Amino acid sequence: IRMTQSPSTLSVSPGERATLSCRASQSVSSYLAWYQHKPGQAPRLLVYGASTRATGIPARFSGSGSGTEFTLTISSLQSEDFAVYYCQQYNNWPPPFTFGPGTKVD
Amino acid sequence: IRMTQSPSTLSVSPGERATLSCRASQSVSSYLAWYQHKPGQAPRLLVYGASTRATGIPARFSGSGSGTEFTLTISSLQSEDFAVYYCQQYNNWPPPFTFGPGTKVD
Amino acid sequence: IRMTQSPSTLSVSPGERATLSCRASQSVSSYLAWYQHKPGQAPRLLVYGASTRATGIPARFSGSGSGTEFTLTISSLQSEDFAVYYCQQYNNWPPPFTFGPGTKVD
Amino acid sequence: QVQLVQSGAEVRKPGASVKVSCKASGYTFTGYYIHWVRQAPGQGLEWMGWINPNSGGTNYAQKFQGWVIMTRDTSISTAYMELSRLTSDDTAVYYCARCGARSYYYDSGDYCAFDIWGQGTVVTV
Amino acid sequence: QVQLVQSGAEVRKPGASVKVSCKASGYTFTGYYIHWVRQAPGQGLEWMGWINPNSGGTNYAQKFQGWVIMTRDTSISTAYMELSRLTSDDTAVYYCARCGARSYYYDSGDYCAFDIWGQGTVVTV
Amino acid sequence: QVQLVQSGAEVRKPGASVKVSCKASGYTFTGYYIHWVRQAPGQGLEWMGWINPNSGGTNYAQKFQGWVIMTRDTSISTAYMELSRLTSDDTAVYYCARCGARSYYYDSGDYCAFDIWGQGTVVTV
Amino acid sequence: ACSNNSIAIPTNFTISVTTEILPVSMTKTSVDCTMYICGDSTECSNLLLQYGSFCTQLNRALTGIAVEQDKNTQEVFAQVKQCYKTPPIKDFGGFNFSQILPDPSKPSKRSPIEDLLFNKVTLADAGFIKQYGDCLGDIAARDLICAQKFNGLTVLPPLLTDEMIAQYTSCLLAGTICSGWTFGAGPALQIPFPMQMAYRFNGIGVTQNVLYENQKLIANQFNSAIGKIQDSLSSTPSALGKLQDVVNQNAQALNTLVKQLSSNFGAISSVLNDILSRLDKPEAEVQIDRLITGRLQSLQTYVTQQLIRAAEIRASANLAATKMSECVLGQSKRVDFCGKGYHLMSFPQSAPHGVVFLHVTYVPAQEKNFTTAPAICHDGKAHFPREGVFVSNGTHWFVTQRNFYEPQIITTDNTFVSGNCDVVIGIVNNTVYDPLQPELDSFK
Amino acid sequence: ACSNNSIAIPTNFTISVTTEILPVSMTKTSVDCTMYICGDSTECSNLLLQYGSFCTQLNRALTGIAVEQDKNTQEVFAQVKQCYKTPPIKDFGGFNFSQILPDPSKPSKRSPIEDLLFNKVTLADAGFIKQYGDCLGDIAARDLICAQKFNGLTVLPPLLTDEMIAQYTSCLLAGTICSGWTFGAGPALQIPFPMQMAYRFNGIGVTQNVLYENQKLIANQFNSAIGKIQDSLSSTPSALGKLQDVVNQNAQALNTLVKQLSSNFGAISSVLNDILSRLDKPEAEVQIDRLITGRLQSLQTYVTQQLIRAAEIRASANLAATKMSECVLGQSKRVDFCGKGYHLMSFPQSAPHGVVFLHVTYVPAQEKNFTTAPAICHDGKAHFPREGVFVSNGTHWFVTQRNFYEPQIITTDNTFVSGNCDVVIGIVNNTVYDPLQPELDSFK
Amino acid sequence: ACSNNSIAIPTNFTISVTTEILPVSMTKTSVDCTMYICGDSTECSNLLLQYGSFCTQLNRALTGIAVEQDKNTQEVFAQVKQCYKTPPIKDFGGFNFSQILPDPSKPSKRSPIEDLLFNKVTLADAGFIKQYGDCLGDIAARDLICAQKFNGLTVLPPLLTDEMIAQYTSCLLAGTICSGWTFGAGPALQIPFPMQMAYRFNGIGVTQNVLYENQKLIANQFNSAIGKIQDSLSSTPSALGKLQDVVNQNAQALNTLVKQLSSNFGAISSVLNDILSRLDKPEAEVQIDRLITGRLQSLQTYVTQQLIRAAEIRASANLAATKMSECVLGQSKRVDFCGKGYHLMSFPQSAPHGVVFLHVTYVPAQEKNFTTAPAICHDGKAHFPREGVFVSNGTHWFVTQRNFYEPQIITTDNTFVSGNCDVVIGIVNNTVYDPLQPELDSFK
Ligand SMILES: *[C@@H]1O[C@H](CO)[C@@H](O)[C@H](O)[C@H]1NC(C)=O
Repeated sequence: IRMTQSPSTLSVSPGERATLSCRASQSVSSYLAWYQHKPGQAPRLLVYGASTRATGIPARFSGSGSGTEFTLTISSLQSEDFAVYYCQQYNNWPPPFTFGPGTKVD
Repeated sequence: IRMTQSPSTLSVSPGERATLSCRASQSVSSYLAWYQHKPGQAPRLLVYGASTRATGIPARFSGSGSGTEFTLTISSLQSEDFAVYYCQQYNNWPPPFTFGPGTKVD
Repeated sequence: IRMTQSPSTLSVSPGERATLSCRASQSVSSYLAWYQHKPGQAPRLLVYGASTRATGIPARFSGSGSGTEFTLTISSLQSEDFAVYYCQQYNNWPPPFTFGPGTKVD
Repeated sequence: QVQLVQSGAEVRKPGASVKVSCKASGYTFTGYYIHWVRQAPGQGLEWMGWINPNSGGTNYAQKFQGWVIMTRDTSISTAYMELSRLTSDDTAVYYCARCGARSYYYDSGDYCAFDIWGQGTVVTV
Repeated sequence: QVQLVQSGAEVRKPGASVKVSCKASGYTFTGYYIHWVRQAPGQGLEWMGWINPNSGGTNYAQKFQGWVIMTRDTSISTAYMELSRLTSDDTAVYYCARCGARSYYYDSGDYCAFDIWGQGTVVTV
Repeated sequence: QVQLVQSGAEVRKPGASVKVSCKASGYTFTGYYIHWVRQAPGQGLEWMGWINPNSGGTNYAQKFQGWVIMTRDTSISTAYMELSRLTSDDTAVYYCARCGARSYYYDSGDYCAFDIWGQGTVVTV
Repeated sequence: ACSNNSIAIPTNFTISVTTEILPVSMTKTSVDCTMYICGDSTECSNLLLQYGSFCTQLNRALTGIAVEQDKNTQEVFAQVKQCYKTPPIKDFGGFNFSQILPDPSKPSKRSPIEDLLFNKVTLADAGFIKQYGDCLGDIAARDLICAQKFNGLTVLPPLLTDEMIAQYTSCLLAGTICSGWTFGAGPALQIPFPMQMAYRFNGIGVTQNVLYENQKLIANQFNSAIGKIQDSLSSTPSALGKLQDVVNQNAQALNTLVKQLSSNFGAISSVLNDILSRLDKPEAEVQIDRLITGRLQSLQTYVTQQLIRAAEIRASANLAATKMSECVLGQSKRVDFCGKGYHLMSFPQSAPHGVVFLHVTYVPAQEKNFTTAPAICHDGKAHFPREGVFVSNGTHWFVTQRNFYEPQIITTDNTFVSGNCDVVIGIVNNTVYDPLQPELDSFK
Repeated sequence: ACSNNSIAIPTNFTISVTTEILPVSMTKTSVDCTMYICGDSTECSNLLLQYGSFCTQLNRALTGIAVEQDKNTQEVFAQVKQCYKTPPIKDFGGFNFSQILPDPSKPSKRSPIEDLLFNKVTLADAGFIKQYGDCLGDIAARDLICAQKFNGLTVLPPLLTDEMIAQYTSCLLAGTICSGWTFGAGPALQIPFPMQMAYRFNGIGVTQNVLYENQKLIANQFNSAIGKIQDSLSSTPSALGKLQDVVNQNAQALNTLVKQLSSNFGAISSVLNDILSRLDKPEAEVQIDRLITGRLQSLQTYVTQQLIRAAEIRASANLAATKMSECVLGQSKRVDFCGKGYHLMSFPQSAPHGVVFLHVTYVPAQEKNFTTAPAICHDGKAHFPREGVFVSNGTHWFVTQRNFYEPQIITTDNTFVSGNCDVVIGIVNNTVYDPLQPELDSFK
Repeated sequence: ACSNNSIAIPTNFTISVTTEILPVSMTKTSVDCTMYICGDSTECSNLLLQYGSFCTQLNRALTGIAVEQDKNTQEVFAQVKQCYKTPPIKDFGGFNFSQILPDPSKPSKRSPIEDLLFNKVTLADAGFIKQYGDCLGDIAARDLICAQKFNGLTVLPPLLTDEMIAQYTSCLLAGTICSGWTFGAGPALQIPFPMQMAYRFNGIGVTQNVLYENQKLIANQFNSAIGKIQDSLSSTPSALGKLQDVVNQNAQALNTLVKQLSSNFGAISSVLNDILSRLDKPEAEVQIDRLITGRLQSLQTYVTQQLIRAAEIRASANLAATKMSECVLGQSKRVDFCGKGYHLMSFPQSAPHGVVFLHVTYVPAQEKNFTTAPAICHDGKAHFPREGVFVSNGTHWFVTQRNFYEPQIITTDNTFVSGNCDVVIGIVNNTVYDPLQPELDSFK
């Protein structure tokens, strides 16, 4: 299974909605998660599953999509939202847990 | 195709309902029959098909089940009901007509 | 794919309805056409598709059928309807465009 | 009135032929498939094969292929099963049965369950 | 006004090239696939292949692969078919037709049925 | 109170064993799978494998099979990862994370997404 | 044809009887694997092991077709279980049901329409079905003996015989003509047929007084339609086209199958044993394999044609079952679904592998437009009709029902007062008769 | 029973309460692939790679079963979203709802019928479900620790707890007993319960005056039926057979699964590590493969049995949901669908993995036949009843409704004049009383 | 909010117009296998033979999508076949239908609402659809010439043009506003629009006298709602979000597909012939195979996205079709399904790839509770209302309908006597006025 994200970078002004798309070679169902990795901090879980958000995650982050294509949306880009977004697949079959290429924001 | 019966033996008082289960490796549909073989007599047909009883068979004997699992029930165990129960499959495919391992009653 | 027509010849009086059947080894959907080839003239298109007639074709000719079996009917056999009928398959898969064996009329 | 009669118990030396005769009474011999089954001491039942009394077609299992020859006699209505190369593992009881109890609706003639059986012939090596 | 014109009957020795010219009139030469068929004496019709007058793409059947070369001339609107290595079994009548009668709804350009044909060229070995 | 602590940056010569220690606090060490990931400079994340702190079962990827040995110590709640035969391409950052965020409804324990991670250990050849 | 002050209402009405024929089942058949592949061969174990898979698949397909046909006919002909005895009387308020009600005097216990349908729908004598029926001898023990002649080709008898179907149809006719059918359970309480017809007219939107004042006319129309439908069925051959076409298609399919059975294809002879006797084993293997492949291809074509026909008959039987559920067991609100007009009643009858519905249809005619007014002012008080609309015949105003023209004088009992005449738009000036006024004036 | 001058009408009526029990959900379960296949093994990567496909398929099947069960219970128990507070009063016009309405005093907030159902429906103490519940400790962090003991066997908690189901059932009871339910939206306008029951009688075809003149009798019958149903449920053990049978089947399936889990099959020991420790690798490979295959076959048998049970429960839940949609939320026109007679009202209650419907049934009785006439002639003018039929008790004539015997004298307000007496067939000679005549004669 | 002696009834009513927009079809497209795989190649027989299977599968999928879209739009926009001419008049009893009825003066033969919808819903000029439309030249002979430019990418014209959809919508509007629609067949008898609206109010449970006494108010409310809906559509951009979003999604999908078409991927150039000309055959084989695989993957992604969008549009079209069947062709009994309240009428209009429903909604308001009594005793005889309930405003008692507050004095014609006052529970003492008494007393 191969995971591909889009786009490679974004130029979004503060306080503006933004979206990022992710897709897989085959069907993934709801076994997809979005991770935010800062340059100086370990990656943290934002949205696990199809659209469920993790604990302590503000309502600004949201997720949508199904099948092979998912999307992650942010209501307002802030300073804390300057990191790299990765897609993680935890489907048991195939055993490997392929990650996302990564997407930068600005 | 493999046929397996359950249990191996029963200890049922006279005038008491009893049941015996039978199963196959794959689907058999309604091509299953129950045969009663006495130690000193040739086997006789009791129930042919899913639940249809043979001619001359008292209403005490009954059959149920489908798919791969069937069951044979007796309303009251009597002296004449002391024999070995076998499952016979007459499905054309596969050509072999596999029989049941056998089940004793008491 | 193989195309077979029926019958081999017909003896139909003028002004009488007649029918000719055509069939294929596998499913053809609506990708079947009927062609009329005179001994001294090039073949011409009569009915293309399941039942649609070509331009300039009189309403006497008609077509019916589906799946693997089709039929071509004529309301009244005339002098101009003395030719050979062929079935043409234009399905892209398989790439070959198999023709019909041919059927004579009289 | 219908009844199936088998021959009595017989003993043969290993590597010999055993002829078991099954006779049917009370009904027309032709028009009903006749099957043979084997019951080993302490084991289950194995379907040896079948013979068509009308035409003469014989179908045997892979294990019993070649060892068993089935012949018919419509004049006296007897099915003869002839064994060959008697092995020490052939000691069992052989039963002849008629395939019947057919569902006259929803079913064809091939699918049937035995309704009448024989008496049983025991062979010892 | 639309019409397809073929060359006259020609005879060639075995193992030679046969050039058949098919011309179209009354409509634009480009934008419509042109196919070739062979009718053998006493046999059926076989689709030799097709050529695209717009680009020049040629697709032949496995049996006729290599033996047949199709060229186009949009200046004079002709489709030249060239057969090589004339075999004694090649004696037949060759027709050139335009694939049309396309269902403008529910169908694409690939699926079409011939609506206009040529005159027919007969070759003898 | 829950926190994952990793060892500091360490440098080893090629073809040597690297012992990375991961410690968990604020929750029971047993009962939650611990996974390891590798982030290469300029590349993505690769899941090295996982170890079960309850029993001791270790499952690695095909690429990392053999080179990685995972051991557990429930007495002090440490997950030691030992790398052998250090290759020049092994220079990356290794993170230890706990698999959680499990949907208590409609899902089993196998399917989970990491919710808490470590600090990250950087190794240079 | 739009106006803001005129309303169009029917003036006359007609009663018609329409016939709808729908097939429900076909002739079930099956093939014996142990005899079709083997044939008259002394030993055919290897051939059976080689070629039994496709035969088993075809047998399963045939069994599915047969069970689908039996389920369809059971569903369409066994909707109601409760039953009661036939009515000895044949006339109910002038309506003649002689052609519909079965005649106990005749041993067949059928109806003249049913007898005509059975007589006009037959099967070809030179067919496989007729030969199999003749050879069967009404005994199941001889099934295999004759199946050997046809190489396993057998005709499965239907689950429900003609007598059971006729009894069910007669019971449905009794339950429809007398009493009634409720939405579930069983027969309703006993009620005279004219009262039930009046209830049906009330359901379709016509007052029962129309039926009570025109009982003779509707009875005569129904009798004339019943008499004419028999002549139409007997004379016109295209009326029974569907059932005859289905029977002929099945017969010709069986005939071509049995004709291809006797074909020798490309071998020395059709006898399997002769090929191996007159040829060596390596050549006899392929000489028998070609015949087996040809027979298998013919059987596959037959079974796929049977599958297509079974799907078509299943669709037709589903349509017939839903038509019976909606129209036979109760009044149907749909227009033109059962007939051409307003459905009133249905009288099902049985035919060979089919059911015929005699839909009763109410058709309005002579539509006429008259001026209408929303309200009538008499003494400075708006009056509105309780049930109906105000219609002017040109000079005088009356109150009439929406679906029929029944001019009735304006009285205080047919209208109610509400509000004043100024608020309502479209008020018309007219006098409302009070029946108490002449009675009070007669005293003086 | 057919006649042309007689009509059969009921004389007496009865009110009954029937109980219909239907399961809606089962106990969801799942298996951990990383622990079932691996077990207590130090290294099991190769075994997981070899045998994970079928385990993943079974996990997907179990997830589908669980999601189907959750969808079924959500659909059957969350039809209506709008809600409002409970009515403090327990008596509505003499009807006693103590056994139906929840008691706020008890902390359980349930009903006596619900309490009896919960008490009489339990689970075996020596079962896997009970052990898992005891070991869970009401914490999700300990799920894996106990799942290690059962080799990945876990019990998935239901999406909707017992409290939510009880609250939904109570809200439905409030919406049914008080105010009403419309075809969509939410609760209807407030209306007294006797008025709602009168509206229901009008819907089934009975005038509300029958209820208003027999309120005490129907209230007493309803109270007696409610009191007797509790005794019937408590005494008869076969009343709750379906739920108990389903629970016992699930418990025995889990028990035999866990018993087969501990079986050693045909190896030295059930411990995977011991086999490889006490034997060389080539033999240990097959000695572990046989155990894996045996456990895998057992899991396949368990999952296919669970699939069959899930399909059966899905069918039952669909039936329960459509019954609730048709009968609980509104009056159902079908006869004998909810009870045995005419459905009036439904009072759903919750039970462990099931729903019980208390259908109220109206049953006519003492059917009697009387002579009837289509029209009555008084002064050479045909008279027809506005709403009803003419019934003769043997000597006198009255006008009565079709579905009940309510003899009322003939008056000018119950009949309307239309046409003459000669046109109508079946006219009967009788006198139509005019209330104005005695009042006018009293003046003289 | 429950009581045993109080009933809540509405006091005021409002009429509202709601807009429901639903897409029905998309832009059909297809790809030519002989040109997409081959391209500008002199000889491509081997490449076609190698890579035609997936192209044929994708072409079949696209054909299925197109036929599904055409079937959906035909089903949703061709429910009724019978038609008749437009009504020249635009006003029906004060209701203004200028914005709904098409204007014959304008050549477009559309409505102002339809014109606004068409103007506000457009497509991007820099798109594949616009370029294909410009290059088509309104001739089918040039389809292949331009398809060569786009490598087989073609836009299939819809089966039904805009003119046909507009004509069908206009005919439906005529049949709804004028005359009426029956359950089947075609148009009903001609009836004035106020009378049809009164019939609708009677269907929803409101007496027609309410409409006749409030015709001006409801007409003014409808006119105001119609005028305001145009301003709301013109001002608010989110009203037409669905159609614009679908159009933009299709346009961007086509744009990214055509952008990926021109991509060179990982080869020397996008020209197939250049690769084989500038490189040897063994390397050119893989250098062309990589491009073919990339194009095939892009086409597969496009076709699966199109399949998902087609499934969504099919669901939306099914919802629109069932909404039209239930609400447009007749009154719908469901609450809040068409609007928020009680559905009265629907006026469909066409928009680019969509249908807009103008649902008319009746909403009660100002609910008030009053004391009620089951029966009234006047002279020792229980009296029950014929149609309505007894409502007390605080001092006096009246009879009012259930769904509205229409206080009417108690008279002998609005109530009937049955039984005595002692049997009924809840009897209330009140005087029943007899209209004959004052008339008889005036004589004295
Ligand atoms: C009913 O019709 C039959 C056949 O025409 C006739 O013999 C019989 O007299 C009729 N019954 C009547 C007119 O009552």
